[PDB]
Amino acid sequence: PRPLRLPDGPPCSQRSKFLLMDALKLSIEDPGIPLYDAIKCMRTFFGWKEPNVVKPHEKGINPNYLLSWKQVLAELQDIENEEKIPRTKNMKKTSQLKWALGEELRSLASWIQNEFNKACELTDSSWIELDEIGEDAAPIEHIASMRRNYFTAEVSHCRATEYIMKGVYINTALLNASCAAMDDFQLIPMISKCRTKEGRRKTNLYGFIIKGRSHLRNDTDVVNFVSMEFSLTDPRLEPHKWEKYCVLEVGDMLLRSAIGHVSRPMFLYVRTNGTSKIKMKWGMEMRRCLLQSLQQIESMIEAESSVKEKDMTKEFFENKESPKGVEEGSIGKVCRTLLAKSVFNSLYASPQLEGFSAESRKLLLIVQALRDNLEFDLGGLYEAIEECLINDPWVLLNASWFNSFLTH
Ligand SMILES: OCc1cccc(Cl)c1Cl
Repeated sequence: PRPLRLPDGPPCSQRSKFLLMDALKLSIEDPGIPLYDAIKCMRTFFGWKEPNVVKPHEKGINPNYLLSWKQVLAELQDIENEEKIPRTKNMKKTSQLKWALGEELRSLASWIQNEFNKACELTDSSWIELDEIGEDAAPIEHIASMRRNYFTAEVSHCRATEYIMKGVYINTALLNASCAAMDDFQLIPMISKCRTKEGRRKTNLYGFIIKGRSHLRNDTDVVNFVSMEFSLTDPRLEPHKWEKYCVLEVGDMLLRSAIGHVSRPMFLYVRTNGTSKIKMKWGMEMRRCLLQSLQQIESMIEAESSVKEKDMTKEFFENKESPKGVEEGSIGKVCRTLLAKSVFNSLYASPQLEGFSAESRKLLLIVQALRDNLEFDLGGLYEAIEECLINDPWVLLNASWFNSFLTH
């Protein structure tokens, strides 16, 4: 039993629907209309400057990406002058937008492991309410509630939880617009809401998307969109990550940092993309990632409870023939690690991931049984696994992880 052969080639590139570790938020402290919130977030920033391309899209029409962003600013400037901010803004159907809206092996790069690491971290803000998890009709039993409270306290601030609510919000807004403005190039703010450690509600703007025409007769029909996302990441440090994007420099931002106050350039990551009804419906269900990882944690708690003939919830979560430690260093880190895996499975869903998960599972049980009991042939299963290792960053990372497991 050898390691999986990972593919040779240029490094894999980002393919998520929105930025993850590289996102940047413009934020207001709240006292519910997306466009109004977006404009108020825009107003908090004074470092805008004339935009230019700093990392061109190698296959796209870069002037059109630039034109599209300048059109967003100009049309928000229009809204500023009208007396009442409208509920929604439909973009002029300009040549640049008509183009942008449509009217090979890759090797493992280090950035996806870094994304996963960032997804497991805690943030300074809470992204869910105390009763966010579950959809029970009846009141829950005392133990079930205890497990939920413990788990929630461990993941409410997790970056992966921000990715969930960000994903829920933008898929809801796009699925709604695809239906409520079928023929419009509607401008759609990318928003999230969170609560600071001190209890203050804040509203965040990540950027914008503009949807194309969306006559979605069935679940697989595709609506195209153009995404425009703030970032402080200079794309020239890892240009292979940004193969699908045109990247603009659009401002300069004053920051507090470990070296004192600094001025940093602000970037806008622009790409054309698409999604479908069925993917948007799954996007709206990403809170189930919280439920799934809770259930893995509970699994787990039961195993310990069955052996000790006593419920082990408190002992498990408070870390009080029994386990002497936690490999990740804390129970919190186990919860956030399981959540991040579930969230990345959703952010990077693919058929290659489905086959890899099902096929690598069979090889794992086989290798375990062999390791356990030693001091019909595997070639067919290895080809089944390795046929999924093409170019997808998340699948390749999981293959790399799988190979460490084979080694030890
Ligand atoms: O307030 C939104 C907006 C529209 C047009 C130009 C600029 Cl610089 C801004 Cl902040």
